[PDB]
Amino acid sequence: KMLEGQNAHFRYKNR
Amino acid sequence: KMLEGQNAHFRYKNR
Amino acid sequence: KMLEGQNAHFRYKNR
Amino acid sequence: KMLEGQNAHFRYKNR
Amino acid sequence: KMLEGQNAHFRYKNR
Amino acid sequence: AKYTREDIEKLVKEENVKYIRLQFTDILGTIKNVEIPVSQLGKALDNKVMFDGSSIEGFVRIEESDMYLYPDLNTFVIFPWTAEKGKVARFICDIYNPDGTPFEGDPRNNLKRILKEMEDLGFSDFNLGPEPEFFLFKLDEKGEPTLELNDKGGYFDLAPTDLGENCRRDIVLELEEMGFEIEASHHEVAPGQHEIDFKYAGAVRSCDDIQTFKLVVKTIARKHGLHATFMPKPLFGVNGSGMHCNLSLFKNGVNAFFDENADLQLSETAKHFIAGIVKHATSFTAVTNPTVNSYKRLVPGYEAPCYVAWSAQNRSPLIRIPASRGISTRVEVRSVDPAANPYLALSVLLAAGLDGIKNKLEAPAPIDRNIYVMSKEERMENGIVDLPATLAEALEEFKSNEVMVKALGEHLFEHFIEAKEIEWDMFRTQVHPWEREQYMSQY
Amino acid sequence: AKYTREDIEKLVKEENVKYIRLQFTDILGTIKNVEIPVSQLGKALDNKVMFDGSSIEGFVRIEESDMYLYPDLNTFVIFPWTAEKGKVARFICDIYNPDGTPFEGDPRNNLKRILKEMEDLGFSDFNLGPEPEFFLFKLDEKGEPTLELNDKGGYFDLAPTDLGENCRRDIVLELEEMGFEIEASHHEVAPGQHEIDFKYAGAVRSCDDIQTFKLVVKTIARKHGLHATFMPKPLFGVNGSGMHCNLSLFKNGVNAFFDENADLQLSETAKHFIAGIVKHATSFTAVTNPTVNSYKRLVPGYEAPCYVAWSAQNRSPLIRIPASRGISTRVEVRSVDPAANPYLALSVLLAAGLDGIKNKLEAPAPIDRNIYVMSKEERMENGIVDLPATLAEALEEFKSNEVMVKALGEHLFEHFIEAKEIEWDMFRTQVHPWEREQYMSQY
Amino acid sequence: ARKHGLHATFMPKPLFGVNGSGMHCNLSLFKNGVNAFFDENADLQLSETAKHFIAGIVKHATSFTAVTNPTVNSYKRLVPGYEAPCYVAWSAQNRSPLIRIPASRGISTRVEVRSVDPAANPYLALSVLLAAGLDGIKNKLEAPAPIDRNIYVMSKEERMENGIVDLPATLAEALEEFKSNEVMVKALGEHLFEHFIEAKEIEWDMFRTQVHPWEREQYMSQY
Ligand SMILES: [Mg+2]
Ligand SMILES: [Mg+2]
Ligand SMILES: [Mg+2]
Ligand SMILES: [Mg+2]
Ligand SMILES: [Mg+2]
Ligand SMILES: [Mg+2]
Ligand SMILES: [Mg+2]
Ligand SMILES: [Mg+2]
Repeated sequence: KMLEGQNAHFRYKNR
Repeated sequence: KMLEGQNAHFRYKNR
Repeated sequence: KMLEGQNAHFRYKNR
Repeated sequence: KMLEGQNAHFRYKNR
Repeated sequence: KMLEGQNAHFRYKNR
Repeated sequence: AKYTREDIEKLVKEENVKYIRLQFTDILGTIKNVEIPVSQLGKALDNKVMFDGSSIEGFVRIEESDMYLYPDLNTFVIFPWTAEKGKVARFICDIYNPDGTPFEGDPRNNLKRILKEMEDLGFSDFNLGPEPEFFLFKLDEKGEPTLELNDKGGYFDLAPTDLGENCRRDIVLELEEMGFEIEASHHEVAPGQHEIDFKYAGAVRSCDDIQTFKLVVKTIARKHGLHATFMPKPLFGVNGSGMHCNLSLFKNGVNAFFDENADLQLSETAKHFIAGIVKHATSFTAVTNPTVNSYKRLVPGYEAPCYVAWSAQNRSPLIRIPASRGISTRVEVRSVDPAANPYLALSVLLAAGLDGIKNKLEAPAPIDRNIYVMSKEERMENGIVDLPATLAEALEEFKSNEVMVKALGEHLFEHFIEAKEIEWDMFRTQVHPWEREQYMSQY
Repeated sequence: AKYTREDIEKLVKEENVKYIRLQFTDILGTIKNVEIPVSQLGKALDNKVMFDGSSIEGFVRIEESDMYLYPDLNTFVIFPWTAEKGKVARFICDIYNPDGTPFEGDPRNNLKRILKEMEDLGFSDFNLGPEPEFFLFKLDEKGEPTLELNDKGGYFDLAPTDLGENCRRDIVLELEEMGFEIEASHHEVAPGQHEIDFKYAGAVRSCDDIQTFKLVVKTIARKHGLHATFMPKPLFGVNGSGMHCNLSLFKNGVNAFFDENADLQLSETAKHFIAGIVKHATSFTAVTNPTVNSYKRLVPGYEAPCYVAWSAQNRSPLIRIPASRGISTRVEVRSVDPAANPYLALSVLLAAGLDGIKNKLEAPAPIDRNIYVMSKEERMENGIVDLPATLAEALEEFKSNEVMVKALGEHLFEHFIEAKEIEWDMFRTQVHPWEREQYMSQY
Repeated sequence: ARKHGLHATFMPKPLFGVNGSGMHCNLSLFKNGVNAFFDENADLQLSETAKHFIAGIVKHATSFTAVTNPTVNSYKRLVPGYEAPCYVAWSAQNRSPLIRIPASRGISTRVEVRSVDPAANPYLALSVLLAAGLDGIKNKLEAPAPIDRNIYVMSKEERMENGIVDLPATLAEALEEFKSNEVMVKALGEHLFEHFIEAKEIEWDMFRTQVHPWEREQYMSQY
């Protein structure tokens, strides 16, 4: 889930 | 791992 | 002169 | 050169 | 491969 | 065999054939042909027609090199969609150097040349049962592939009777009219993914099938307005097209990996065969997953294998043993995608198979436990190495494993690395939109 | 120093400042700020404004953590284009752990600690006179960045420059009204390209400008209808933006690299230096050439280096010894691209230099013929190791060497590989438009 | 072609960047039902009639190019590396030799001249080949060193060190290399000739004076 948040984190830096 | 492709495996199954 | 005929003869062949 | 050979080859099987 | 920089340099100088 | 000189020739005239294609398959794994008029059929059968057989080297051909064209009579088939004034047939062909000696570097001939070795080892038939998958996209007024999938189905759906499978059938119903024995069809995990599986047959009789397949699929899809595509992972986010390969060594009409009173009824032949496979799995990757996109399939989460392990009830294993045994007892290599030269695959796949049975290599502990739940460090604490992550990682592992090299040939080897160092060579000097959206506002 | 407390304070009252922005720099480099009002200038100077600090670990912030902001009084500056309802100032800041101690991790204070190490070795300074290159693209009605260059000029061009010069002057005649000492500006190789170069400076003092620059360039370019971008290689086939880093070590107020009656007027001080920068050029590239696109720049051709070696006359050298000497004697590291964190670059660069000077490594044979005529074999023959081919191989080697990891330091190192393998897997799991145009109709 | 709404043009290099069309010629001589180029006991199974004929084409090759490749466009197909045979040399192999000796023997034994293109005049073209193909059979000419290594990877200057001279570069570079060769002249017809030499120069002098937009992308703006 950090992995979802991190995942989440990752959708607005890699875009 | 599997939770991202399954996470995808599911996204289209549920749209 | 033929030069203007040739010339006119050429403008076809070359277009 | 062959490279332009293989070049003019590799702009057709790579497009 | 100054030829590619020149290839870099010349594709421009010329298009 | 199946057909004779006489059979072929009377068939053509009783059925009215007016045009003959002489089919072979290039290294990159594209199906090529050189076309002749029914008139020339004979000089064709006399194995006399010639050509520039550097058409095989693909796009790393460098020297018009003459080559003959020996058709295999039994690979004969007329095409139905035609008949428009002359039905048009086709044969497959063994390429032969200028001197009656097979062309060493012909994809096809290589499989037969790999097949010889097996006989000397004793197995009578090496069989393959393909499960090849595909997307049908939609075309436009112009007639151009688009990104519009065909359907909005998923695993095994009953796609209403007009748009989803109305194409799936049309294909399946036609291949029978061409002499294929389709075991069946369904749908696949993704929106627009399909699959039709066919019976098994000798490596060479099945690669043919494969080639043929891809073709017909593609010619009946346009007939319906869509674009067929067997490309590995066309759409990001969505599952890919794999082309699993079920193998099974034989010994004078009997299945080899079968052992009734044994560990999972698995002979010490298959325990060794699975071993050769498990061994060169990372080396033979560049050939079974041969292009720059085959590797945006090999990522975890889509069912496709990413690790080197063998079980029979598992996540995403690089190997799979279909439960049923008997003559059916068969290994299932699931990392093979439909955009790899079927021919070279059987080869490197039937090759690592023979490297084990021979040196008598030893099967490892079948993975049933949690392979996905660990890291590449913790799994590194086991015999579970990763499958490459790019074509380049995959080419390195290939030039190193000696037995792999010897499976293609000094020739089919060289040009292959060649055409592939270039394919990789261009996809990485390029600049893809992706790179530009990140780094244009940020950097 | 330069500005004093009562000094700032009078500049604000007289200049009428209504908004102070506390700049620091993140790990990926991004110059972020924390904006406060002139009303709070006091608690800002007192080094007492706290803030969630993991804003530095970038898109790999795990935990919110309170940190302080110790503003350098000299990095002070007011903004002119924001000159209306109270101009709007900005400082640059030393992030510090909560207790009192500097933040181990702060990109910046990491150069100061790789700088302490310098003194402990005897040197007095360090100097960086960077030449940073940049494309200027046009925006649209909407205001979006397009792919239309601002001009069509070329190397040092004139009349064509005017459309991008009309800006290149605007950019360059504002930085003067900002305190800069810009050596000079010309126009770069491909269209739309441009480059301004400023006066050398001490490591921190300079990178401070690096940041600033990248920002005033974009501020002024947008205020013209175009979008300044610093992508290493934004357009394919066209030349990439670079950002050469001319270095030079001092030791007691005097150029340590200078030596009159010496082979190339070079000291046995600059040799061990060149020697070190040749001894981690492949293991500090992850840092210097840190993004995925920075490796579409390093393709042989467009003047970009591709192989490790040095000279004072060469096509694309990894090192480059400017000819001018004396207090100008310098080593030019040309691989560094403007998509590299100023701060962390100077770190691996002054650390790979000071591991030579100490260990006394001995520099190699400077080149003159061609490192482009001998393949990857005839090159990996004489200490000519090609720079990495992808961010990923670029990381592979970065981890592989101790001297570097100690150069950032556990926390910085770890979050970086961490922040960077992520960047890689996306781009690696992604399917691009190219991969598609290729395989859709071939497969 | 039209019938199916398309256009078909045998033009040498219609599109740049793209391969041109090469109308290759396979040549073989007989003397009484039996292929003369052929020879049981011999190297490359090649009769002397052949090496003799070969040296022929290899000599005059540079010359009859004005007649085997007569268009202004034809010189833009023969650029390096598109398989176009840019150099005068014979082989049974190589990137793109001017003469390719197939592998079939028996009666197919033959000489392929790939210089020739679809926008040639079949008949004239042909009389000039049979032409240099015979100067050689008659004056017993000495064939040269077949192409091994490969000459593409060489300067125009190390090649020049072998009997290797390039092909004409322009339709103008040709014509003159045609006029100065006594055997194409007498080869064609002193009439077919005055009207060919001429018919083309005029062609050339019409290409030569126009102002091709190319120059404009190039000069209109910069200068
Ligand atoms: Mg070759
Ligand atoms: Mg299936
Ligand atoms: Mg399967
Ligand atoms: Mg410079
Ligand atoms: Mg410069
Ligand atoms: Mg030919
Ligand atoms: Mg005689
Ligand atoms: Mg004369």
